[PDB]
Amino acid sequence: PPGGGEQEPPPPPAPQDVEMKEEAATGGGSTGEADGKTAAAAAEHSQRELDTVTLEDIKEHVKQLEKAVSGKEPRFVLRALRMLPSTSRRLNHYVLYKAVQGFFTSNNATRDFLLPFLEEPMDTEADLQFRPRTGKAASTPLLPEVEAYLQLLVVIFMMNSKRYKEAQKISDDLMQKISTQNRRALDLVAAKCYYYHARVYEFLDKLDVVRSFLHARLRTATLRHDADGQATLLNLLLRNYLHYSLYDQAEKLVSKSVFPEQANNNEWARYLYYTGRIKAIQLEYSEARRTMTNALRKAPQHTAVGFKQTVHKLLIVVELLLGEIPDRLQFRQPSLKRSLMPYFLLTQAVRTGNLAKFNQVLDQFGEKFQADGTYTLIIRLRHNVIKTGVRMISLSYSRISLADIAQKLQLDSPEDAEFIVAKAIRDGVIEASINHEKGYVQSKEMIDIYSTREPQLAFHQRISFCLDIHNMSVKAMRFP
Amino acid sequence: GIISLLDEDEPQLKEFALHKLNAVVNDFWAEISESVDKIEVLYEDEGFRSRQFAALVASKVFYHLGAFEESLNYALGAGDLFNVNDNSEYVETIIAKCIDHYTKQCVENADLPEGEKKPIDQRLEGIVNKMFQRCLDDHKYKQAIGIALETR
Amino acid sequence: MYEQLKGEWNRKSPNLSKCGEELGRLKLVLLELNFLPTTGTKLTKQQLILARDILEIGAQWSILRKDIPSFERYMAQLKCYYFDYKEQLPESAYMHQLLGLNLLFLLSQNRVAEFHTELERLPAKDIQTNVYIKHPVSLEQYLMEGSYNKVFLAKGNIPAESYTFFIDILLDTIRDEIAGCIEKAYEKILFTEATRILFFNTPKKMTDYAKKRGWVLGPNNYYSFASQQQKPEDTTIPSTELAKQVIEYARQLEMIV
Amino acid sequence: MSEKKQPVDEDNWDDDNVEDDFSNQLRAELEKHGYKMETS
Amino acid sequence: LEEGKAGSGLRQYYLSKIEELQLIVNDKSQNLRRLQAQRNELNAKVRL
Repeated sequence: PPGGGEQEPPPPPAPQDVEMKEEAATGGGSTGEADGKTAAAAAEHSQRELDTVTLEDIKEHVKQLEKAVSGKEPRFVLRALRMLPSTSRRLNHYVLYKAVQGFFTSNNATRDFLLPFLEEPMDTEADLQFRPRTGKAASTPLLPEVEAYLQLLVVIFMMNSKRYKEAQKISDDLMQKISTQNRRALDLVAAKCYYYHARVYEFLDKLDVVRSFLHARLRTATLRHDADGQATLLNLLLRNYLHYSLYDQAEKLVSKSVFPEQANNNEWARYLYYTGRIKAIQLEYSEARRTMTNALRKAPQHTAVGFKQTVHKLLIVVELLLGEIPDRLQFRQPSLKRSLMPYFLLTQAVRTGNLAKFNQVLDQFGEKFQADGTYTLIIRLRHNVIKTGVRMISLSYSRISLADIAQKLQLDSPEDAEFIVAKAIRDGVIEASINHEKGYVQSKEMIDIYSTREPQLAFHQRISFCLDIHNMSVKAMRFP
Repeated sequence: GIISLLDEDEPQLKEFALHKLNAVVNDFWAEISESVDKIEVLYEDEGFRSRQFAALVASKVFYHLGAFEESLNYALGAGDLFNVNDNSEYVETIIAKCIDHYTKQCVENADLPEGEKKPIDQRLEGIVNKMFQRCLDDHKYKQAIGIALETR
Repeated sequence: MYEQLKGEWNRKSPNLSKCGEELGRLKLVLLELNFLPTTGTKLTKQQLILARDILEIGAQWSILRKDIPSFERYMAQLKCYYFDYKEQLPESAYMHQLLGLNLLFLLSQNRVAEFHTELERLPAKDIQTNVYIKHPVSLEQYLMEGSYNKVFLAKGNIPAESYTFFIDILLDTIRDEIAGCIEKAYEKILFTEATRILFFNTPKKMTDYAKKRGWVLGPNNYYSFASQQQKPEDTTIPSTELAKQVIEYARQLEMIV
Repeated sequence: MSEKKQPVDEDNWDDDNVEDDFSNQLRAELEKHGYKMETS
Repeated sequence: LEEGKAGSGLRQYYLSKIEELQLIVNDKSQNLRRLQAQRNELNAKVRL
C-alpha cells in the first residue's frame, strides 16, 4: 500500500500538464485565429486538432485511467464563462481544480452528471462566441469516451452527446451564416461527430431516420456555405448506402458534381475506394481498376495497422475480375498476412485454369469470403479465369487448335468451345480465325499497331495530363 | 419503384403519390431525379389543378440534379402557393434568384429609356413591395431606403 | 374489420374482371393507410402483410394478363415492402417465385445490371440457401457456357413456378443469338451441325435465318462468304484525323507557353 | 487515417511472387526433366 | 427583418467568401508581385 500509494499522486499532473495545454494553447490560440483570419479558415488549429484527437484516440483521450478520477470532463466544461481577457482566469481556475484531484478525495462527475454539464456553456450566460470550442467540449470528452463500448446506459449519453451537439448544430445553422469560417473549421468537427453518429448506431441498429437527417445537412450546405462539408456528408452516404441495399449505386450520378475540391487529401482517396466497390457491382472493370489503384497510391501515411491493410485487401478484388493479375503477396504485410491467407491462395488459383484447384479454394476458403460479401464475383470469375487461360495460350502461340486447347483448358467438348470463342470475339478478346470442318482453329499474328499510331496518340493524354499539373503547381504556388 | 403509379390518368392517385413524396422527399431526393419526364405529364395536364404544387416538386428535382434557373421558371407559374411560404431556408434562396432577376430587369428597363418594354411578371414585382411591407412593420429604417437603391 | 379481402386469393380469378375488382377493393386500402409511412403500433402493418399476399398474386395475375407495366408495378411495391425500415414481417408464400418472375423476365430483356441488384434483398444467402434463387444464378452460368443445351436440360425440371411464360421469351433471346454469337467469325458450318442447337427437324426459323442472315444458303452446308467478313483494311482516311490530332496538340504546347 | 469506418472493420518474399508460379506449374523441376532423358 | 438580417448575413457571407476567395487570389498575387519586383530589380541588375 505505501509503495503504490505514493505512486498515485505523480501521474495525474501529466494530464494536468499536456492535456491542459492541449485545449489551453490550441483553444486559446484558435480563439484569436477564429476571431479574425479566419483565412481560409486556417485556423490551422482545426487541422492541429486532427493531430490531437486522433493522437488522443490512442492515448490519453480525456481518459484514461492513468490513475485519475476522470475529472477533466467537468473541469473545462464549467466556468467558460466567458468575457474579455478574464478568460485567463478560467484557465487559472482550471489550474485551481487540479489540486482538488490531488488533495481531497477525488469524485467522478462524468456520465450521469454530464447532462447539465453540456448545457453549462449555455447556462454560463453566455458562451458567448465559439460553438466549435463547446462542440469540442461536447465531443472530445464524450466521443473519445465512446471507445470504451460498455453498451450499458451510457450509449444514450453518447446519444445525449449527439443531442446537445445537435443543439450546437442549432447554433451552427442559426448563428453566423455570413463569412462564418467556423463552419469550415466545424466541417472537420461536424464530420467526426457525424462519423460517431454512424458508429454508435451500428452497435444498436442501423440508422433509418438519420438517412433522412443526412440529406438535411447534405442539401442545406448547397449552395450557401460548402467547403469540404458536403464531401464528408457524401462519404457518410456512400459508406453505409453501400453496405445496405438498394439503388444507391447509380445514385452517384445525380449527386456529382465531384464534389470539388477534394479534401482533405487522403480523405477523398478512400472515397474512390467506396465508389470503387460500387462500380465493381456495376460489372465495369476498367473504371474500377483505375479508381482502386488510385485509392492506394493516394492514401498516406498509416501506421497502424490493418485499417489501411484491410481496405487494400478488398481493393485488389477488382483485379481478380480484370483477368490480368500477378501474385498478390507483393502487397502482403506481416500483420495483414495472417488475415489474407484464405484470400491469398485464391488469386494463386486464378493464374491457373484448373477447375479442381479452383473449386477446392472456394470450399475451404469460402468461410473468409462470407465476411467480405464478395460472393457476387465467384460465379462470374469462372468466366474470367477461362479468359486468362486462353489469353495465356493465345499470346504464347500463333495458331491454337480447338481440340488441343480443349483438354488443355479442359473445356471437355468441341461444342462449348465454339460458344466460348464466339463470345471471345464478341468481347474483342481474341482475333483468331476458325476453320470449321471437324473443326479446328487457325489464327495468325496480329500486327500493324507499329509505332507511328499508338504511342503518339496515347501521348495526347500523357501531355494533357502533365500540362494540367503545371497549373496545379502554379495554383499551389499562389497561396503562399 | 412507385414511378409506375403515374401512368394512370385518374387524378386521385396523384395526390396520394405526392402525399408520400413531400414527406419523405428529404430522404428520397435522389429518387425524384428520375421522375422528371412523368412529372411534366401532370404539369402539362389541363385537368390537373395541382400544377402549382407540381411546379414545386419539379423545382426540387432540378435543384437536386444541378438545375437552378429552370426551377426559377417554374417558380413564376407556381401561383400564390410558392410565395406564401416564408419558413426556414427555402425563402431566402428563391428571393436571391428572384430579386436579382428583378433588379437586373429594372436596370434594363431604365436603358430603354422609354417604350419597347420587356414583359415583367406581376408575381416577381409583386413580392417586392409585399415583402417590403415586412420592413415598415418591423420599424427598422436602415434598410427601408435600401430597397429603393436596389430596384433603382 | 373491413375485408372481405383474402377470400379471393385462394380461388384466384376466372377472368380479368375479378382482378380489377380486387384492385378496386385494394383502392380503399390505399386511401387510408396507403403504402407508407405508418410505423405504429406495428399491428397497423398487419393488413399490409394481408396487402402483400394479394399484391403477390397480383403479380401472378399480371403475368397471366401479360401486361408489362402492371407487372413491374406489383413487383416494385413488394420490393419496397421488404425494403421498408421495419424488417420483421411474417413469412409469405408467393414471395419466392415473384422475386424470380421479374428476375427471369429481366434476363429475357438482356439487362445484366438490374439482374444481380434484385437479388440484393438477400445476397449473402443466395448461394447458401433459397434454391428458387439458385436456379437463375445457375441458369445465367449456363448462358455463359453457352446454353442452348444445358438450359433446356434444366428446363425439364423447374418448380418453377410460373416461369413458363418467361422461358418462352428466354427462348427468343437465345434463339436470335445462334446467328449473332456463332459468327463472326467461322468459315463453314455443316447443315445438321446448326440443326443440333436449333433442335426441331427442319423449322422455318432456320429458313428465316437464310433470309435474315445473308450470309449464304449452301447445299448441305453454310458459308460465311465473302469473306469472314467484308475484309477490313480498315481505312487509309485516319491519316487525316492524325493531322487533326497534331492541331490541338501543338496548341497545348502553345498554351504553357 | 484513422477516421470513418476504417478502424471499425532482398527478400524471399519478393521472389515468392515468382516462386509460387513454380508451385502450381512444372514443379521446379529436376526428376521429371531428368526422367525425360530416356523417354525418347 | 427576416428578409433580412438573417439573409443579408448570408448575402454578406457571399462577399466575405469571395473576399477570402479574392484574398486567396490576392495572396496568389501578392507573392507573385514579388516575383515581378524581383525580376524587375533583376531587370535593373542587367542595367546595373
